[PDB]
Amino acid sequence: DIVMTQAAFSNPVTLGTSASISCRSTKSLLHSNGITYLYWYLQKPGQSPQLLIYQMSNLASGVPDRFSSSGSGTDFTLRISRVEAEDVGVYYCAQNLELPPTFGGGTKLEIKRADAAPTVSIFPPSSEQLTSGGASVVCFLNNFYPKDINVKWKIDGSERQNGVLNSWTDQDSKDSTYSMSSTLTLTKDEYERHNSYTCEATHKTSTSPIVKSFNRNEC
Amino acid sequence: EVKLVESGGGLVKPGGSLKLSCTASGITFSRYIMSWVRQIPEKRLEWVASISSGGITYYPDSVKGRFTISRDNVRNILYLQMSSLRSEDTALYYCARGQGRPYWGQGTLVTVSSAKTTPPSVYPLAPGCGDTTGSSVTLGCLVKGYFPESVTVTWNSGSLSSSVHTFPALLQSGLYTMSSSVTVPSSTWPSQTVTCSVAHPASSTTVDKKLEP
Repeated sequence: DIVMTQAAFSNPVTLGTSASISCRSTKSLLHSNGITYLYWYLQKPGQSPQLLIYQMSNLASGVPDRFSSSGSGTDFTLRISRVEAEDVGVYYCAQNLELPPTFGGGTKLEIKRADAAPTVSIFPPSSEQLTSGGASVVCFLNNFYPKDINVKWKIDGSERQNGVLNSWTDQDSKDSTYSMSSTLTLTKDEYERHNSYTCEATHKTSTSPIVKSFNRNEC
Repeated sequence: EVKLVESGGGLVKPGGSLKLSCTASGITFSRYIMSWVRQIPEKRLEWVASISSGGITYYPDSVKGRFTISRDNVRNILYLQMSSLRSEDTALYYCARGQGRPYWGQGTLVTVSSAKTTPPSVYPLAPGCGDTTGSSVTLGCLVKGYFPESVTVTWNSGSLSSSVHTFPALLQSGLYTMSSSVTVPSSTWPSQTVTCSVAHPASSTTVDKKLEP
């Protein structure tokens, strides 16, 4: 088989500038008919894989010509001029010179942008959930940059680690920020023993954590 | 129009069989080398099978002797007969016309499991009671305790797309939980309503939740 190798990440680029993604084969992809059977596709966050370029030089339908591919021998580069926020995702090279086809490991395109503090929102358990005897307290830490962030939960001013589960998004296709959800799940009975539930976010944009709380007995 | 459409995916016990099928608008399978490929999380796409226009079949070692690729030239249907299924065969399966301008479908999920499908419970996420502040308000829906992936959450029938975050699901004790958030102007929420609609195709359920109600 032909092994197709790419780096998992490129260096982060600023909006409007050019990006490169490199791909290596073990073997030439140039056939005796003069055509190089290299193709590139993209998988964007939460979408299905999209063909970009095939036979080295042919753009797929819908693909803008700021995407180009060049190379020779074992070495190819996908160039994306004037990078846009929506370009973020994982770019794959592949070959269809031979059977079987073989695929690269993908390179994630990362965008560099201005720091942004998280927007923090906390939500009590729904009446519906409580009726079933569960109680999930949810916190969103939304649209922040850079990607590094810490979340802590406190119940009556005392840190809580048990029952907390966190999920993080990939880089946003619209504004190049990151978000996270943190959910504290308890039984209805545990929930109803405390009143203050607190989500606190610590991010480089401030020395002080952003704190949101609600009080179960306030209203 | 030109598209490939896979079907047949679902839950199947280890050791079982399952036949996938692929149909098309505008691609005549008999004319091309046709293939099946599969995608597992964070693993690279994996070729599964090919059949040439002349009917020569090809398989990698991972599936050879268990999977068989075949084609109905009259009805224009491509098949993958999966047999002796294994936990590691769990993946999104795509049919593909791999030569020329490559095409593939949307995919069909095959989950090799002893488990049964479980629909989600869907809970609204709205601010707690108290004084208001801010020109924007963030709302959500918690989609809890379902199996297998995936779910889709749609806000006011797609009318709020730009402002939405979809949080990747987490797996705990055999069940997934995910959430979705939307941010909207405070001038018009709660005065006007917002609804999340959650589809979980595996269990054939769609549930709508209104966010003040």
